[PDB]
Amino acid sequence: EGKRLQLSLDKLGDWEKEMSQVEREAEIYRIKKTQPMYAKRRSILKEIPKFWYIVLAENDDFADYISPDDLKYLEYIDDIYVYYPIVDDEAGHFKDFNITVTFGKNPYIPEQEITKKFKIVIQEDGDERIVSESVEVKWPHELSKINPSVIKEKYKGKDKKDMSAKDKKNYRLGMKSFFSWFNWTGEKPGKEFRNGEDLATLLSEDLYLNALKYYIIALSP
Amino acid sequence: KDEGKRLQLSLDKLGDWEKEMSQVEREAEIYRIKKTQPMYAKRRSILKEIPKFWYIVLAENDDFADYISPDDLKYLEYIDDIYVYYPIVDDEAGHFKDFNITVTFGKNPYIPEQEITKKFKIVIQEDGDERIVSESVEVKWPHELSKINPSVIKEKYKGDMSAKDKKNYRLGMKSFFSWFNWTGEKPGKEFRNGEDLATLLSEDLYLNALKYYIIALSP
Ligand SMILES: [Cl-]
Ligand SMILES: [Cl-]
Ligand code: NA
Ligand code: NA
Ligand code: NA
Repeated sequence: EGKRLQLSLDKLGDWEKEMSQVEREAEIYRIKKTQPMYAKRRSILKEIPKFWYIVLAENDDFADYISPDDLKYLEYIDDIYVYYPIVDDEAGHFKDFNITVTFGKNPYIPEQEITKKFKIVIQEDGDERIVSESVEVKWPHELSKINPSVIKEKYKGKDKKDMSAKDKKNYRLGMKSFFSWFNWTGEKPGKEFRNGEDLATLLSEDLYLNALKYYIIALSP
Repeated sequence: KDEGKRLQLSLDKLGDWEKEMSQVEREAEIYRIKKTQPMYAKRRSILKEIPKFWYIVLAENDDFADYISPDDLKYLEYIDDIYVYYPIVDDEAGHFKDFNITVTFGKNPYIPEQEITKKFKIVIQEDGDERIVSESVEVKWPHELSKINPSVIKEKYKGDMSAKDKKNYRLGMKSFFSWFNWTGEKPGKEFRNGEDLATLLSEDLYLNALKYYIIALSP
């Protein structure tokens, strides 16, 4: 009669759950097979001088997210790498990803290696959301005047609006800088780096994957 | 020239890496297809239980109705099963993207019961690219449309058509049932955008059929 529709729908629900597990396993297999190839690519790209600076400076999508003054320091990036921790952990979300930016030896920004981790959280309304943890970054020396962290420690607990005009201008400039993106979490809206999740996806899925193409375009007529 | 030769060497390494990476991605996708096809077989067995599931999915979808003549929809009421099979699983036939679509017609007075399986293959274009082609498959048309069947009219004038027969040829080439005669190597003279309809039936409507069904049965 009509209970057959209900039984078929229950079978479909169980099938959809099993299908989700199967697709997850297949995607994790692909990530595990593809991560070592990108490790090899990282090793090769470290040979090419100023590769990532050229890729980033040519890109307009990237230039929207950063201030023009920041670009000068991005010249001293030796490596951008994306690692999917599902290869090792195999216990969380398979789309979680970590972006590592390494700055080499230069007089303008101290040499360092910054690894920022991003996780996927399912919002109550169905969709996927990117969140992150703040990672400490050694800012360029010339930009220490606009570091929001220094100004925020100077105005500890004092009113959000009772800052000096100079300090407010520098705080806004520093929140517009690329280097405050490392303090982006996604759970303090209006108070963090603007559109941090979009920049994360840009660095992990378009520039990183197609970096060779953007480089070749940047060195062609 | 200190860095020119090393840049060229790095680019050669990157090219070798790109070739190996393409091979790896092909292997991973073949694994995904092999692991996912049996699940879609189980889903086909379950969906054959649900009455007029595919009619609801096809009729509610606006993307699908654009590719066909509206009158064809009347007959799509009597579709009980649509299936997609990727032959890379068993034989490594050709390109791993080859796929076969099977449409089954249930019990109805208007079009004879049948099962039509149309096979699509991928051809590597001379400039590196891929192209979709297929082989013509004979189909038992609904009775009412035999007057406009392009094969019937083409055989009548096997020698410049009459106005009625030319108009019916135009009407039938726009019909859904001439899509089974699509090959992809006769441009301007075949069914329009057959590859797009094939991809829509194989990768959007078929994969997400449950979602479109529930949407079709909601306010
Ligand atoms: Cl990936
Ligand atoms: Cl990925
Ligand atoms: Na139409
Ligand atoms: Na899907
Ligand atoms: Na509706």
